[PDB]
Amino acid sequence: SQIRQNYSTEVEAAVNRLVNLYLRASYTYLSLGFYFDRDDVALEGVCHFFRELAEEKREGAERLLKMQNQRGGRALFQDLQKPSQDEWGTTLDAMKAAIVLEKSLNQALLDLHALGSAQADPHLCDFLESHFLDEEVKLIKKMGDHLTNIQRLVGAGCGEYCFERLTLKHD
Amino acid sequence: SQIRQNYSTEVEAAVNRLVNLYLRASYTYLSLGFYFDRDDVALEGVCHFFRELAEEKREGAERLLKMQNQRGGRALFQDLQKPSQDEWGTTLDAMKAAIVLEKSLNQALLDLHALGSAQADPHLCDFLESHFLDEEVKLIKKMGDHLTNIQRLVGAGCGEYCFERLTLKHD
Amino acid sequence: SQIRQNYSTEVEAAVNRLVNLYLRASYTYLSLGFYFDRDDVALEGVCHFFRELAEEKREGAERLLKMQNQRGGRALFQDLQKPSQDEWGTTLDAMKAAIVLEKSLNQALLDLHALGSAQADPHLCDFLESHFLDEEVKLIKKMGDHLTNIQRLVGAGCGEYCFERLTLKHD
Amino acid sequence: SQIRQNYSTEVEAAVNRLVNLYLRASYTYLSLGFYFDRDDVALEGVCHFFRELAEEKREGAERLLKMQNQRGGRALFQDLQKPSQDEWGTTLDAMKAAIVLEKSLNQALLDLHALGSAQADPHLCDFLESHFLDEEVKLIKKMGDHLTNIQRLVGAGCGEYCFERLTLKHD
Amino acid sequence: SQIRQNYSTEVEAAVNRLVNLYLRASYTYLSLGFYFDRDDVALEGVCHFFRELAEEKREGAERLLKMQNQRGGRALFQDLQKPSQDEWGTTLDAMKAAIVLEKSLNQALLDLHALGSAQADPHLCDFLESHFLDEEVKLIKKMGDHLTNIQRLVGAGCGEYCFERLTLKHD
Ligand SMILES: [Cl-]
Ligand SMILES: [Cl-]
Ligand SMILES: [Cl-]
Ligand SMILES: [Cl-]
Ligand SMILES: [Cl-]
Repeated sequence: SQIRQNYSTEVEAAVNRLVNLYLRASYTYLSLGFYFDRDDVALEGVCHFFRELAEEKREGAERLLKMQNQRGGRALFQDLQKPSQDEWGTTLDAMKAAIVLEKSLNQALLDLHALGSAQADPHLCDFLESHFLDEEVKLIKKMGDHLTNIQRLVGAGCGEYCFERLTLKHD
Repeated sequence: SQIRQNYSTEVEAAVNRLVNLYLRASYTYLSLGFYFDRDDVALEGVCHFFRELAEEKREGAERLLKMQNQRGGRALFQDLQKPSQDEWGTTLDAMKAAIVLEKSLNQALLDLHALGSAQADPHLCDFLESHFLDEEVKLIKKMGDHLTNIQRLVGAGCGEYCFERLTLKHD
Repeated sequence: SQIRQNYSTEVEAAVNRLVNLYLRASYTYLSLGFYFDRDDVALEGVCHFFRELAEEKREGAERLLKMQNQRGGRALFQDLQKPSQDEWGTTLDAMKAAIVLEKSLNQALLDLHALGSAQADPHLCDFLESHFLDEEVKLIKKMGDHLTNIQRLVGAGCGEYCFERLTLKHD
Repeated sequence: SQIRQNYSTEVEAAVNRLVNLYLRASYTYLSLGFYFDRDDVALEGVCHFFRELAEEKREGAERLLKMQNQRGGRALFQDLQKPSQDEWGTTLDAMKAAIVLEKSLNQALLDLHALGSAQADPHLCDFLESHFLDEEVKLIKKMGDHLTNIQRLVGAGCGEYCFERLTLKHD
Repeated sequence: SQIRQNYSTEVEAAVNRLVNLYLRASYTYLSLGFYFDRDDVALEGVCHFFRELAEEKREGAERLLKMQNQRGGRALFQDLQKPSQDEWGTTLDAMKAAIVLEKSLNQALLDLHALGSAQADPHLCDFLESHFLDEEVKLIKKMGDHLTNIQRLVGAGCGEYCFERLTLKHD
């Protein structure tokens, strides 16, 4: 206001839309987590994996909102749509839906970076580089690793997984 | 006697019957535990799960007996029937019998709560709320989680369980 | 006022009356305690037992007054009548008067609980369940235990008491 | 089964009967303990003495059941009869009933030892020698010491007890 | 010699034969252990299980030899036959051979106990009771537990084992 400098209306609006997308993603992971806590599903480590991602996505939204105020833009909140499913199937189904969700967030980050670069907004571009882009690359790599392991188990694959788990040193 | 106040004969008798039910349940879990210690059954974690429940059910009976004396009622003991089976089958069979047993205890708790509420006995009602009702809900949820996991193993289910156990973080 | 919600005028008034009853009980225990400190009575453990109950009853009144303000009611104080006796007799006499007093408090608590339940005031009902009803049951049980022991001493009773005290392990 | 060696059917059955006797004794001590917790009885050290014996007798039953499985026999549970009394009288009455109960357990242990010796089962005989026979001799000696002291108090006896308790060094 | 008392020539000779049997058993477990260390067998936990039993059997022989000298008998050593097999098959085969071996040791212990009892040699009988008979019962029970678990794995059995291992608390 008194502080705003080199901060376009286009970036301000796109940051508000990205907050909605991150809060939507948090809501989707809340739903995924409670589905795996059902007594007829009962996969605690899958519950915990998704409930932690709910926290991460809400914290990403909060960092964007902090940045919006640091730049002198104004936070505007919209309705948050419910998640796409009420029940999430198997661990494989859920992990495939999570990779699709993370791809969509990553594309929105890349699109906002491109808008910042077009607007000659290096603070915005560095903010996304430093706090979001590598977090998404690392998370998508982990989900792809998980998908391969789940697929080799729900199809000699059982054997190779167990050897790697129970004989070889790993984190 | 000198102390009894707002404590109906109906509640006193129903507490003595519930002590018998809890001691019966303890006896049933003692039997379940030693069956899984047989050399031809030999599932130590299943033995330990049921022997711990024997302890919990006897401690529930002792808390009811303490409360009976705190209210000025008189403990009356009856014969304790032996458990329904001498041999308990598979872990799945045993877990299904345990859920049936816990449902029966929970219904007896709910029936005693309803009698206390009809008798306008808020101490009795709070005693059951505070020390029994949530213990039963949590235990039945755990047994239902176990049942789902055993069923997915003794039927891609083997795979999904092992992934959750050996890759994902859990308690 | 700005905060009051689901808090009936009937409960508000009954809480003010119960504060008077608890402060009256505190006054009665103050008197009991100083009577047992007289040089011609001189039972220090009896003095200390009643002076501690004076503190407990004043703290009960203060918790009710805190709750009255938490709900948006208004504390109203009335005159406090002096205790029923100036001299309290023997330890047996005093313990019998204390059980009568505690019965009267317990009945007033049960009556207020019944009014809260009729008014559909679950906060009030839980407040009494959580902070008062079991405190009274435990205290009345202790006083009844003491009465039995005093009676077996001021009447083979002397023998059985001393054996339990001096040979057997107790708190 | 796969493990059973030198373990007669006669010993197996007699061990199951002795488990019933020990669980019956535990039940009797549970009843004794809660009777001395009544507000009209109110002898805490007597309550604690019997509640500890309930624990000891159930632990004896559990050690027999463990041994039954170590030898390849099969645990078989029967109905547990209620204790012989609902009310237990004075401390003297209760201690006399406890000595009768312990004599009956000791005789059953001695009878099982004799059967093991006749069957040339030295593991069984040593098991009873090492874990049961001296526990019973020591407990019966303690109960006899208590009986003499209670008798000298509920009959110069009061004097001699108090001197021993209050002047002379003892555990 | 100067010390020998109540120690029959029959017991002395039978102790020397039992030393040979224990050293033979140690040799058999040495062979079992190195077979499971072969690169074409490669079951480290099975190797370690049998190499520890080699140590236990040699220590049993040494305790018998110490006792022979404590009683004034004279240790006499004989040739030690090689183990019955050069290759030991699967873990199941090996565990079945180990139970047969332990049964044979247990029978030799029971036969020596019977000879000591016939010779009225209570030191010998207690020595075997205290240091050997329960060690054998516990080891045979463990081997029977292992056999049942191996059989349920090399035949829903895979499932029940994994649940007990990976969900339930065990030592
Ligand atoms: Cl929607
Ligand atoms: Cl029955
Ligand atoms: Cl007055
Ligand atoms: Cl009976
Ligand atoms: Cl040979």
